Amino acid sequence: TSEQWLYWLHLYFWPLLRVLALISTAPILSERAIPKRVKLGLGIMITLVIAPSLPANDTPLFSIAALWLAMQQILIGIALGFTMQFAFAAVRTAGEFIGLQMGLSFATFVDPGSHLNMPVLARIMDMLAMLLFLTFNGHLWLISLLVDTFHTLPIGSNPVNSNAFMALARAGGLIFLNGLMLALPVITLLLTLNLALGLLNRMAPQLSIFVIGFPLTLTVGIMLMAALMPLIAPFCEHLFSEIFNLLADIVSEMPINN
Amino acid sequence: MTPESVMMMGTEAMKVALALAAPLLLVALITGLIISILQAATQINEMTLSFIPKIVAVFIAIIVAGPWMLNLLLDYVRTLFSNLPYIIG
Amino acid sequence: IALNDVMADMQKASVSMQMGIQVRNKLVAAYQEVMSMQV
Amino acid sequence: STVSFAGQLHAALDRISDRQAAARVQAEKFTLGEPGIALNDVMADMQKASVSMQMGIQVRNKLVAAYQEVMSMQV
Amino acid sequence: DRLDAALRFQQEALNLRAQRQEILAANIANADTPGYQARDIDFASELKKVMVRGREETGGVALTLTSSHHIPAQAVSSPAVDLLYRVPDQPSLDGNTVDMDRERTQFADNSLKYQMGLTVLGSQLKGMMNVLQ
Amino acid sequence: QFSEQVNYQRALEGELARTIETLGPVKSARVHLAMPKPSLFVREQKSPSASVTVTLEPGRALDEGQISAVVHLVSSAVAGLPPGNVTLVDQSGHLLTQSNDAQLKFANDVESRIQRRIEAILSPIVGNGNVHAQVTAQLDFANKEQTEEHYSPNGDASKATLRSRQLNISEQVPRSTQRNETSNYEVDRTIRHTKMNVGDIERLSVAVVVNYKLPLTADQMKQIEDLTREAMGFSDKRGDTLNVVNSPFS
Amino acid sequence: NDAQLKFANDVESRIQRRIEAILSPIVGNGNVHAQVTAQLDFANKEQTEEHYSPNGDASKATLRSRQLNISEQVPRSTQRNETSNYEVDRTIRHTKMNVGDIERLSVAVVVNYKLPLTADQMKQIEDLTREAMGFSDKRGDTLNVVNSPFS
Amino acid sequence: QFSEQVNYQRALEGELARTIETLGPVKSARVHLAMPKPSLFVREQKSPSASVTVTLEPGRALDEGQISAVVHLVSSAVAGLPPGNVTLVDQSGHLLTQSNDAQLKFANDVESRIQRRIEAILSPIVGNGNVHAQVTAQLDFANKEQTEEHYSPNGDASKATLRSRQLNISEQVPRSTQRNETSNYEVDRTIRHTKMNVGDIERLSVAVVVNYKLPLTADQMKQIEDLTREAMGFSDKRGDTLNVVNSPFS
Amino acid sequence: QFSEQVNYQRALEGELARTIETLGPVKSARVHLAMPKPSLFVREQKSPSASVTVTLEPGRALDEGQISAVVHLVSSAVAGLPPGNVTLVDQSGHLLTQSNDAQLKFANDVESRIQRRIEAILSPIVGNGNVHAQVTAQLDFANKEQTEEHYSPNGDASKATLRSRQLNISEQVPRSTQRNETSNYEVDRTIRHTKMNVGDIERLSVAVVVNYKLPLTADQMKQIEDLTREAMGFSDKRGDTLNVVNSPFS
Amino acid sequence: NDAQLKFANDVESRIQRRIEAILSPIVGNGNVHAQVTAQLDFANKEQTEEHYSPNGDASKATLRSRQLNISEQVPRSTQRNETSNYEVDRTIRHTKMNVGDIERLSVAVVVNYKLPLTADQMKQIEDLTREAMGFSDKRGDTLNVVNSPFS
Amino acid sequence: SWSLSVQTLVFITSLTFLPAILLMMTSFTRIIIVFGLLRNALGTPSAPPNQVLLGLALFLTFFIMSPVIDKIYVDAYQPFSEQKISMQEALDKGAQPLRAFMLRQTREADLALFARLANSGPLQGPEAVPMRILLPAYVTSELKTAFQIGFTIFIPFLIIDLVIASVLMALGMMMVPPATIALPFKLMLFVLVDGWQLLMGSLAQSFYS
Repeated sequence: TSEQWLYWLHLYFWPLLRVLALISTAPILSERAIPKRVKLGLGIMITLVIAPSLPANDTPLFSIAALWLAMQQILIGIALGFTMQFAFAAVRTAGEFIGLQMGLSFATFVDPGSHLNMPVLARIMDMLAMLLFLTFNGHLWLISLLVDTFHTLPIGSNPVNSNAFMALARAGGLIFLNGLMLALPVITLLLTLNLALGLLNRMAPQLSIFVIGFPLTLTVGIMLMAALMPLIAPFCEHLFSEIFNLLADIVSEMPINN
Repeated sequence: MTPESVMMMGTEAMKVALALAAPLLLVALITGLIISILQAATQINEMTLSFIPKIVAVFIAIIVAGPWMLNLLLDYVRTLFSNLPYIIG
Repeated sequence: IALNDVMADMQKASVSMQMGIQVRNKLVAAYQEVMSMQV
Repeated sequence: STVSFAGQLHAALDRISDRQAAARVQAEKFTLGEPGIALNDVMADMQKASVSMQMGIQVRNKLVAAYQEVMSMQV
Repeated sequence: DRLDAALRFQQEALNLRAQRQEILAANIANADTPGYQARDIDFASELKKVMVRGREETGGVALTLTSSHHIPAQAVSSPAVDLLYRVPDQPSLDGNTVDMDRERTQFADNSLKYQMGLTVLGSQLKGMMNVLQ
Repeated sequence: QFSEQVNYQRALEGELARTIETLGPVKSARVHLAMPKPSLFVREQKSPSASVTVTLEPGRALDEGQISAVVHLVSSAVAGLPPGNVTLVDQSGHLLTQSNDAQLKFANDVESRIQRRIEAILSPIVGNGNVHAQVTAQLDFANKEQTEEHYSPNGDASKATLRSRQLNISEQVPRSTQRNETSNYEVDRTIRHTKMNVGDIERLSVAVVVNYKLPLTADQMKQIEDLTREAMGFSDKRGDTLNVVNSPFS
Repeated sequence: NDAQLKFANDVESRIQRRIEAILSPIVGNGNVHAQVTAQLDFANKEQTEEHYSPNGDASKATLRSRQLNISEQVPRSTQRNETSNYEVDRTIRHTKMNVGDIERLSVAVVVNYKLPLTADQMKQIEDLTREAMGFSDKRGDTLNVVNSPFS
Repeated sequence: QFSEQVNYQRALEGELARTIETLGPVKSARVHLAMPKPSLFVREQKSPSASVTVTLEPGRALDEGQISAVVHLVSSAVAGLPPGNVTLVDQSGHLLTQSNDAQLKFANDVESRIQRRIEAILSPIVGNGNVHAQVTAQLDFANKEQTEEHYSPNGDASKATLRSRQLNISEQVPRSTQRNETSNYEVDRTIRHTKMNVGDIERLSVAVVVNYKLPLTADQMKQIEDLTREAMGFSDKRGDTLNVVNSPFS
Repeated sequence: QFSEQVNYQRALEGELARTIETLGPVKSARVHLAMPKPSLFVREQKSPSASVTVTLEPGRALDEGQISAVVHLVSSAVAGLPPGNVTLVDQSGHLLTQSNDAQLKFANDVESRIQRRIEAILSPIVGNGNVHAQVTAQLDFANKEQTEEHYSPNGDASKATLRSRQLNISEQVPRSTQRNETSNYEVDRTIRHTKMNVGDIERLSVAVVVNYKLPLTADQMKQIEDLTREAMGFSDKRGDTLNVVNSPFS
Repeated sequence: NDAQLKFANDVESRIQRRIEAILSPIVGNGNVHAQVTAQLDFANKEQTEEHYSPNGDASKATLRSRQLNISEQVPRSTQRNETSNYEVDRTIRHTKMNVGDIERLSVAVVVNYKLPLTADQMKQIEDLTREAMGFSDKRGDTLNVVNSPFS
Repeated sequence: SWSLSVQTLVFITSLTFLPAILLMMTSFTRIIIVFGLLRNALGTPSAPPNQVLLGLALFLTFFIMSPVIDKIYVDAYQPFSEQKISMQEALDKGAQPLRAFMLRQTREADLALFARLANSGPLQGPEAVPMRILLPAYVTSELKTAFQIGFTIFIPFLIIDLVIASVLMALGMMMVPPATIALPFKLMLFVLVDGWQLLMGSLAQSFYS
């Protein structure tokens, strides 16, 4: 219990720091609903299971010259959790743009301090994707990849290489790509509807989409997205797997590149 | 809870929304369409001539539909909260 | 082990853990202050 | 094999308890009239046991302070 | 580190004070044995030696650390400090050169300076803890 | 999204069929898959499987060689499927997967190997059909583990290997003597981790009958006996038994 | 559950067919009949053994550490403390016995006549069948041969 | 965005089919891949696999070299595909992949090798068909691990190595003497980690029969005996056994 | 947005096809790369691979040189592909790559060099064909490491090096004399770090036979033997062996 | 797996052809036939040898530090406090023994007649083939060469 | 044993660990997370967290654990009091009920992850999992279950947002802020359906199924 331990209690601190970074940044782990004590205790109580079989020996220098080590762990956590947010942003884009088609957002068109559309359709699909994530192996693969980072990039004087934050920067990237690739059928069908009801204006310029168009397009959008709700379930697979691969890639890109 | 069940409940949400908002959107569309058909044939028009008809239409719609859409929504929400213990697994 | 050695070790480790925790607190606060701005 | 520092704390507590129990049974035996045991030996062992017990109390205080501090980092 | 490089001096000094303390109590305990030849150490020179060199305690070996149930035992260990003879006054026919008054005034002095070292370490550590809160 | 994977299934068992009918004596192949889940975590667990049915050559069936061909084909076709699961059924019953009698086949094979070898080594001496032998082999089908941790005895300091030795000698001459000797040793070691092989022969019992030319001579019989002892690989440490007789055949 | 019966049946058939195949050349195509009865151990067995070696003799012990103290004064007062930490040779096995191993045979053989067979000729026959069954005495195996005109 | 991988596979399958087609004895190679899944449930990641159905040239059969060739094509074409998982099936069954009993095929291999060596060496002595030998070989299929940690003995200070030594020597003159000596050594150390090979020969038993020219002379027999001892690689410490006899054939 | 990397891979596939085809004894070559995956669970990151189906020109066969050439072409065309794994197969089996035995060819090469050297030297003496030699080479293929940290002994003060010296001397005059001394040295140190080459000749066995001109004279033979010793690089410390004889040829 | 046997073939075949080619000039193209058996070690062996050098002979030891105190009074009482720390010469090899190496050879050679060969003409064959088969008498390599009429 | 020696030092530190570990190891994470998410819906919080939701969650978790607490009491406190059990078998006697309760609630895949990363071998049965494995699996499973419940609770209130926004847009009420209109409708959605009783009852039922 002395420093014969209490500097071997320096075995817990760095892995705890990395696990805590991931928890504070991860998609499900870092939700404001969880009491802060639960997240902290989960970090401590994961590292206690992972800390043995982690041969770590460093020093919390006074006026830390090894804070650049602490940085390292924090950064790796930011790598793992935050990137997994891209998969949600995608749908939080897709569904949002779907509203931007029907009628829901003409307040956001010509000008304000109130957006009012984030509550409407983006939070439908984003929490639907929340559940799709969790239902696997959602909560867990992030933690397993964190342990894998412990084993591939444990603790070192060369923590992070350049040319490797572009990977995450131009990664999304696939935020726009996948948001589209999901919302494309709905957008295309409502484009057809909008152009058709516009062509009605050729027979009579009085038909006034404000009067005719919006009630039609709202029903079309609601019914159609009801019909194309299940299409998300396969897409989320993609939407997570590829991003995992990216993380996996960078996690396994870093050791052979160091 | 399997992805099949989460998609089922999501589509159930979309269809309860459709049932609850269908009469109102429907009556708005019918009223606007009638006023636009009559809009020509003495094509006189200023901008709308149609908003106030839509308000009276949705007023009648909320009254005549009224209880049944509220009951449909209540049935949906009570059934969801009652099956909450069982959707976990 | 010497007793004074044990208490000096106690206190050194306690101060080191306090310093590490305070540094992490500052960094986490900075992260959240950066993430709570408008874009 | 493994250290499992909760096991180390258990070992420390067992050491403290065993030392106090030994001092107590020595005082037992001496006041009972058992020949052998001397008075200065009894008092010296009681003194050492007291010091070890205050050792344990101080370790308790600082561990509780440390835990109450690690539960304050915001996450 | 740089936490145990600033507190190192007082830690070493206080440990050396404790070591001189049991040297002096060995002087006291052997007050009336014949031919004892009271011992003592030079604190300033030994402290400089400790800071420059380290601990390097001479003489001590524990048993090995095999599977449990192998009865740990240890050899007789002694700090590397070179014990110096105390120059005696008043020869006493039995070689015992332990003068109560000298040994006892040194005991009181050493006790007081050990307490001073404890106060200095306590002050430095309280300062560290006051910075960090 | 519930159809895409089921479409994948009803595509791939069908395409496994259209592989299987390209096997010769395969007329109709209908196959099915099973992947329940990889999740049951107490010390036990449970596995996936697949089942097959086949229609054969009119008037011809499949021997166990064909069974092994189709079994490994299917198993290495669909991932997550050891060959132990696959069920094989004729176009009329006849289980071709017992899913603990493969050991019987293995024992018969070993007996056949050694028996044919004996006949081959004795045909030149006696002729083609003047000799007959049959073998019974005891086989170890128990899983054997072992971890031997031999060490070397360093009771002798001439071969002991010390890491540390503290030694105090102190004596006065009324001769008061004292001696202390603390020693830490370094020890030689060997760790033989072993996994003895399943299906090994542990006892052989070989019987031989040889025909007359008129009876054979004592040398003529002792040397045949020696040769069969040699060719069965007779090792006495197993308690193997060998019997030979000469008697006119039918 | 029943598969054990079919398995034991096949084993019996194997042994008895081997017996017939050996004894038909000796006596004729159908002058011999044998029936083999096998008891099988279908009870799952598990085991773990960890023999140690005896290091009572110091000349073959292996010492990790040894503290030895020797004292004496001469009114001869001696003392001798020796703390000795040993290292032990060790061997460990983990058997998982085969289910369905043969445990006992009881085999009766009948042979037709030519006139009764000669004693030596018959003793050869019985020794051949003992050989072919793989007769192991420790298993309690049992064998019984008779000669009599058939029907 | 799921049909792309299935289409990829149903295209690569025909790709590999056509590659196998351009090989001579192939008229249809219907093939199956199995890239299982990223298991988050169990931490070993069982490797992918592949099975092949091949239709040979009618009346042309593949010597095992061709089997190895196709195994390696399939294995190295599919990413991260170990060749152990590649399965081959003929147009009529008959696994070209043996993947429990290959031990016996291996045993017959070794025995045939030694047998052919004996016959080849002894034929010039006695003629093409006046000699026969049969070999029964014992093979060790148990997996053997080992770690020896030899230390050299430093009992002799004339050959020991010291990192530190503290030595107190005293004596008063009625003589009162003392000696203290602490020593820390450094030890010569050899660490073998030998993984013994599987399938290794442990005991050969060779029986040899020679025809007559009328029997052979003692020297002519003994030199042939020496020759077969040489050709069997007779290692007596293995317990190898050899027996040779001469007698007329049929 | 998945078929584009696939399309790159399959276009580069045709690329290597057209290249490796324009090589003389090639009529087709269907190639297939294998980039395993940027996987999800481990660090080992299994290496990529390749497979080649080449159809030779009828009546033409491949030396090893063209095999190495095409293997290198394939490996060097693909970024991040090891040359070892590149499997290479003909149009009818014959895995002409070695996808463990390169030792044998390399040993044969060293032997060929030395044998050609000995023939070249002895040829002007005895003629073109009045001499022959064969060389058996033992090669060391074990991976070798070593790290030596020789020190210079500073036991002698005449050649030692002092960083500091404490020296306390006292004496009384009944004479009490005291001499304490502390020494710290700076020690000369030599550190070799060697990785011995793998593929070194460790024992040569050279046998030479020479024709008769009639026997050659004693000097005429010893000088030939010395020339053989010279050209084989005969060093006794390697345990090399040499033997030369003279006799009629046939 | 079985590639071990193929490799054994390749090695023994190269040796065989070497003896054949080296003895053919001596006796004729087909007058000699030889078979060779190869004993291979397909075991993976690695090693970590750590020879130190003995610094017991203080004339060749290398000291980093030395505390030496010498005291005596003259009824003589002498004391000698001597504490030394060393630096030690050291070699650390890492041999990773090659897989597939030859450990023992068996060479059997048969030679035709011209009438059997004379003694010297055969001892030269003995020694020449011994040379050609890489004879290492440490390996237990064995040679057996005999003369006889062929068929 | 211990003799009013280290006892009453271990007891007081046990009391120290009470609030955090023993309320984050049993229940009261799932309930409190569900309440927090429910307050995320229904617009504004308007329920005094530090007092009412916390108190209701604490009472509800006490009612849930009355059987587990009863079994721990009956098999530890009555025997630990003065006779045949004292802080040595007290621990496992009090742990078995809590282990059974925690195992009955764990998602079956979290144990897999934490056994596969703790390098522990195959586990024969339900009991074979230890505390070092059981705790992180239980907290992960509790988080998963809490969020499944909480998002299923959101879905109807976002349905209300959808319908009201779409109706306002259909009427052309250009940029009337639909959240303000939705909030009272969310409130009657949550009170006509008898919201608080149904929610508390569903949580209690789900928490032993």
